[PDB]
Amino acid sequence: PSHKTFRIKQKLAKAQKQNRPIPQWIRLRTGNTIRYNAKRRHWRKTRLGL
Amino acid sequence: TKGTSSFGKRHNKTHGLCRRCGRRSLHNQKKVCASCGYPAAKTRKYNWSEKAKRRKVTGTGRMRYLSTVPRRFKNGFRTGVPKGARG
Amino acid sequence: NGKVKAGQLWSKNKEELTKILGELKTELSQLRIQKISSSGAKLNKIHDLRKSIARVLTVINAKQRAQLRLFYKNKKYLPLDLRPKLTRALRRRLSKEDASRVLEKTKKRLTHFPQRKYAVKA
Amino acid sequence: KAQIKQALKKLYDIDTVKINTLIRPDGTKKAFARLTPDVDALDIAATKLG
RNA sequence: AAACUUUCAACAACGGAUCUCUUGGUUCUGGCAUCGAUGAAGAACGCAGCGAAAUGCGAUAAGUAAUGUGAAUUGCAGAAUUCCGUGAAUCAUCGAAUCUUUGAACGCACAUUGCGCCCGCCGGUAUUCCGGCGGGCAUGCCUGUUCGAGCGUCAU
RNA sequence: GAAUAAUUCUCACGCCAGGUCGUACUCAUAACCGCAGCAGGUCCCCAAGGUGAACAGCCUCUGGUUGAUAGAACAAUGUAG
RNA sequence: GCGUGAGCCCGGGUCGAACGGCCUCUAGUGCAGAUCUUGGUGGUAGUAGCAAAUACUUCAAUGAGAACUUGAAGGACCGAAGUGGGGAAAGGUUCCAUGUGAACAGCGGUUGGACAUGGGUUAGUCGAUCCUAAGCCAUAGGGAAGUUCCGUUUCAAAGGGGCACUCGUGCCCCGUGUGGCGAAAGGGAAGCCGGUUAAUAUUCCGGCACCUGGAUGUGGGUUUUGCGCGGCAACGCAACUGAA
RNA sequence: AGAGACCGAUAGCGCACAAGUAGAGUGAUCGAAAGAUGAAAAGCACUUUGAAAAGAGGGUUAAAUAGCACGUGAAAUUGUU
RNA sequence: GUUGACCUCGGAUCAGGUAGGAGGACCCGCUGAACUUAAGCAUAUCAAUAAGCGGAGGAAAAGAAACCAACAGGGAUUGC
Ligand SMILES: [K+]
Ligand SMILES: [K+]
Ligand SMILES: [K+]
Ligand SMILES: [K+]
Ligand SMILES: [K+]
Ligand SMILES: [K+]
Ligand SMILES: [K+]
Ligand SMILES: [K+]
Ligand SMILES: [K+]
Ligand SMILES: [K+]
Ligand SMILES: [K+]
Ligand SMILES: [K+]
Ligand SMILES: [K+]
Ligand SMILES: [K+]
Ligand SMILES: [K+]
Ligand SMILES: [K+]
Ligand SMILES: [K+]
Ligand SMILES: [K+]
Ligand SMILES: [K+]
Ligand SMILES: [K+]
Ligand SMILES: [K+]
Ligand SMILES: [K+]
Ligand SMILES: [K+]
Ligand SMILES: [K+]
Ligand SMILES: [K+]
Ligand SMILES: [K+]
Ligand SMILES: [K+]
Ligand SMILES: [K+]
Ligand SMILES: [K+]
Ligand SMILES: [K+]
Ligand SMILES: [K+]
Ligand SMILES: [K+]
Ligand SMILES: [Mg+2]
Ligand SMILES: [Mg+2]
Ligand SMILES: [Mg+2]
Ligand SMILES: [Mg+2]
Ligand SMILES: [Mg+2]
Ligand SMILES: [Mg+2]
Ligand SMILES: [Mg+2]
Ligand SMILES: [Mg+2]
Ligand SMILES: [Mg+2]
Ligand SMILES: [Mg+2]
Ligand SMILES: [Mg+2]
Ligand SMILES: [Mg+2]
Ligand SMILES: [Mg+2]
Ligand SMILES: [Mg+2]
Ligand SMILES: [Mg+2]
Ligand SMILES: [Mg+2]
Ligand SMILES: [Mg+2]
Ligand SMILES: [Mg+2]
Ligand SMILES: [Mg+2]
Ligand SMILES: [Mg+2]
Ligand SMILES: [Mg+2]
Ligand SMILES: [Mg+2]
Ligand SMILES: [Mg+2]
Ligand SMILES: [Mg+2]
Ligand SMILES: [Mg+2]
Ligand SMILES: [Mg+2]
Ligand SMILES: [Mg+2]
Ligand SMILES: [Mg+2]
Ligand SMILES: [Mg+2]
Ligand SMILES: [Mg+2]
Ligand SMILES: [Mg+2]
Ligand SMILES: [Mg+2]
Ligand SMILES: [Mg+2]
Ligand SMILES: [Mg+2]
Ligand SMILES: [Mg+2]
Ligand SMILES: [Mg+2]
Ligand SMILES: [Mg+2]
Ligand SMILES: [Mg+2]
Ligand SMILES: [Mg+2]
Ligand SMILES: [Mg+2]
Ligand SMILES: [Mg+2]
Ligand SMILES: [Mg+2]
Ligand SMILES: [Mg+2]
Ligand SMILES: [Mg+2]
Ligand SMILES: [Mg+2]
Ligand SMILES: [Mg+2]
Ligand SMILES: [Mg+2]
Ligand SMILES: [Mg+2]
Ligand SMILES: [Mg+2]
Ligand SMILES: [Mg+2]
Ligand SMILES: [Mg+2]
Ligand SMILES: [Mg+2]
Ligand SMILES: [Mg+2]
Ligand SMILES: [Mg+2]
Ligand SMILES: [Mg+2]
Ligand SMILES: [Mg+2]
Ligand SMILES: [Mg+2]
Ligand SMILES: [Mg+2]
Ligand SMILES: [Mg+2]
Ligand SMILES: [Zn+2]
Repeated sequence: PSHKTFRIKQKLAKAQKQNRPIPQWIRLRTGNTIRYNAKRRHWRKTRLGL
Repeated sequence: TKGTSSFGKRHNKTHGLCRRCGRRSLHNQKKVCASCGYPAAKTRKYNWSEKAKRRKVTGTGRMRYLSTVPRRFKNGFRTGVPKGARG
Repeated sequence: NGKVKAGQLWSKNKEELTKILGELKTELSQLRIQKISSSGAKLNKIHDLRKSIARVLTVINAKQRAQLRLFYKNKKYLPLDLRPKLTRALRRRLSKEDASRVLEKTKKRLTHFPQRKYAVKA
Repeated sequence: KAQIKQALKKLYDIDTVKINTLIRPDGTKKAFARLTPDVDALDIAATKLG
């Protein structure tokens, strides 16, 4: 809702800054094993608990 | 009409975010956390669940202060600076 | 430049350190302000500037505490942050003077009958 | 807002008539500062700033 | 006679068995005794030249000082030292510091970034109003100090 | 509290200031809950013309849709009329 | 090829780092079944089906490709207890622009609430913040081995107001009573019109107002015997002392 | 800190990996799957067909019967001959 | 009458201190089951155990006889 408290507002900001893919240069380092982002979230798939 | 029809009326919250442990377990009307027992002085813990004890025991966090005690013990809790250092 | 070295900082009083801190601060802000709309060799200057600020703050702080410890020498009560920090349990222990006291009666016995050095022949 | 007004005066030596603020969806704060009418904002943005 | 169904082989598919490997577990033996109101264990939010996580750190924020070593870091880039002396490095060691909001959590509260009081400095005509900055104000109990209450009670 | 000035005159005009947090968008035959883009469920405000007793049914204006896999044929047995 | 048999040995192909015979020792040591456990795969089978909510047609453009993309022109439905215009709970970027291979939209797709890169939420007047309700919890006290249970004004020595300060220190009055949380629909100080953006507006721009708190000077009013006049009256007038 | 007549990725701790993680539940709590290119990326320059994904040539390597759907590559089940 | 003691009970953001929480494998106490066995079942057993509550340390606890014995007498506590 438009009515929000500051604590909930702070949480929503962090949840969308953690929702971007990995940069390209990470995949070219020596001894790398990360392929994609395994913690991607979508508003239509998984519900975050507040 | 129990079931699909009745599930549509769920738009309230029994629990909110606890100020001490961070889980969504604070009861809104009782004002008591169902996980850590806030606002009691002690933390909720029972011996009939070993899984629950290990999820929050010492060492599962940052150890901001306690992780530097072994090094200070080994050198004898000394104070000062090494000999003719500058400063 | 924008890269100060701790070697020369130790031989100055507080007036120089404060004004050096001010000059370093204004320069860092300006480079941040004009950081946008361009990019180049000034990118690493900001890193040198904020590390230089940390060095000056460290030297100012250390010179202050040394003076305070000299002031409270030969005083009964010191501020809490200048008291030694060993451990809560180690701070409650009986002092060596008190833990090694004995009664008058037990002292007179040790004067005249202590443990001796002896041997037994075969 | 009282702190924003004093900082701009101290830093760049500018004067304002009013200030509005908001908090962005990413968690950062943005401020609108209106100058006194006898000073040109376009001139200040070139001499100071960039 | 073809097509269709069925059986075997070669090659090609589907699937991940088998063989070899292992910076991981499991069990035994030996050494040591060190959390916290000087704010712990745990939680939240931030910090990189280019980062989402993991690891590290706290507005001095992918770290500062000090000591040792002696030439790197590296996916890209730039730059620094290049061992003179003023010294590379996500190096080793670690005795000096910084350490946001919380939490036994302590001005009163908190489903609020809510509302107060005391002391000082600086501005606005100001002891009283407004703004900025610094330092403070929980409970139980002990020893001492000082101000008191009671025909409980002594002397004059 | 006055006899030359006094007036704590609720009259007119004039000077200064008003901090902190929310504010986008949906509110449902696709943005909520039912494992889902499910014929189910979920609290309110505004309310045109005609017929007519009328917020009944039926037709129209402002505003809004033309979205629900399609093409061809017309046997049995069905569901609906 | 050997062995009654469980099995053993050799040839051909593939492949890339370790392995066997004999005598003793040792064991988590031999599978077709347990509606057995985990994983993988068939026939059925290109089968059942993809049929509520009245409905689409022509030309042009884009594009490798158009029934479900855009323009214009026809034909229709919702029919103000709407398929319209705004909100509360709940969600959390789904909002706007530019672009796009796969996957998703149970047919297609150049389109998208999907995918990538950027942008967007402006208040002394709208809310919260203030008050109390049903209720919840501190303090005095009493239980309970204890985690804790009761108790809310009680069998309590429970407060607040003024004046100078040489300068805080010092004086003087009153006293029956003495905490907090709890409503975005209850109570409550104050803002309207016009314009503006791709996306905000009673918040931005222009004009015209209002409320609270704090300092304060002019004009006017009252008083020469001290704190205003008028009306029978209901009452009127710009003011027109007032502590416990 | 040192070891073993222990286990060798369906075994050994639930976890050899960004594991008490992702995910489920109002909540107390429940809780996985997932290791191996090559000595060295030398991770395929150029030409040609295609709207593109890609194919055919041509290259690297001891080996592409090692091409990131990557050591070896069994059975169920499937295609061609 | 004045003034000065004593006793008991209070105030203060008076000077200086101290406790709470975490951990709990091992240690010192309190409180306290049933499944099960008895081929049924109530005393019994499981067990002076699991779960619940309070308090410590590198160890804790115990400890220098109101003890054992019946001997020609031993001689604080703990463990095999
Ligand atoms: K194996
Ligand atoms: K972190
Ligand atoms: K309040
Ligand atoms: K708005
Ligand atoms: K709106
Ligand atoms: K709503
Ligand atoms: K009508
Ligand atoms: K009608
Ligand atoms: K028919
Ligand atoms: K028919
Ligand atoms: K062979
Ligand atoms: K088909
Ligand atoms: K239909
Ligand atoms: K319709
Ligand atoms: K306001
Ligand atoms: K104003
Ligand atoms: K608020
Ligand atoms: K307020
Ligand atoms: K009440
Ligand atoms: K009690
Ligand atoms: K209200
Ligand atoms: K805007
Ligand atoms: K006058
Ligand atoms: K008058
Ligand atoms: K497992
Ligand atoms: K959950
Ligand atoms: K070879
Ligand atoms: K080849
Ligand atoms: K191979
Ligand atoms: K006293
Ligand atoms: K153990
Ligand atoms: K227990
Ligand atoms: Mg309820
Ligand atoms: Mg010095
Ligand atoms: Mg605001
Ligand atoms: Mg802390
Ligand atoms: Mg800070
Ligand atoms: Mg302060
Ligand atoms: Mg105290
Ligand atoms: Mg809108
Ligand atoms: Mg609606
Ligand atoms: Mg629906
Ligand atoms: Mg849903
Ligand atoms: Mg009529
Ligand atoms: Mg059809
Ligand atoms: Mg019929
Ligand atoms: Mg090999
Ligand atoms: Mg077996
Ligand atoms: Mg089998
Ligand atoms: Mg059998
Ligand atoms: Mg069919
Ligand atoms: Mg359908
Ligand atoms: Mg059907
Ligand atoms: Mg259509
Ligand atoms: Mg109709
Ligand atoms: Mg109609
Ligand atoms: Mg859109
Ligand atoms: Mg588009
Ligand atoms: Mg489809
Ligand atoms: Mg398609
Ligand atoms: Mg498409
Ligand atoms: Mg998206
Ligand atoms: Mg209002
Ligand atoms: Mg209570
Ligand atoms: Mg009590
Ligand atoms: Mg309230
Ligand atoms: Mg109201
Ligand atoms: Mg005023
Ligand atoms: Mg009166
Ligand atoms: Mg081992
Ligand atoms: Mg596996
Ligand atoms: Mg495993
Ligand atoms: Mg493999
Ligand atoms: Mg090729
Ligand atoms: Mg080979
Ligand atoms: Mg495969
Ligand atoms: Mg292979
Ligand atoms: Mg086969
Ligand atoms: Mg004190
Ligand atoms: Mg404790
Ligand atoms: Mg049993
Ligand atoms: Mg029995
Ligand atoms: Mg039996
Ligand atoms: Mg029985
Ligand atoms: Mg127990
Ligand atoms: Mg200890
Ligand atoms: Mg010992
Ligand atoms: Mg002892
Ligand atoms: Mg004795
Ligand atoms: Mg004897
Ligand atoms: Mg003995
Ligand atoms: Zn909690």
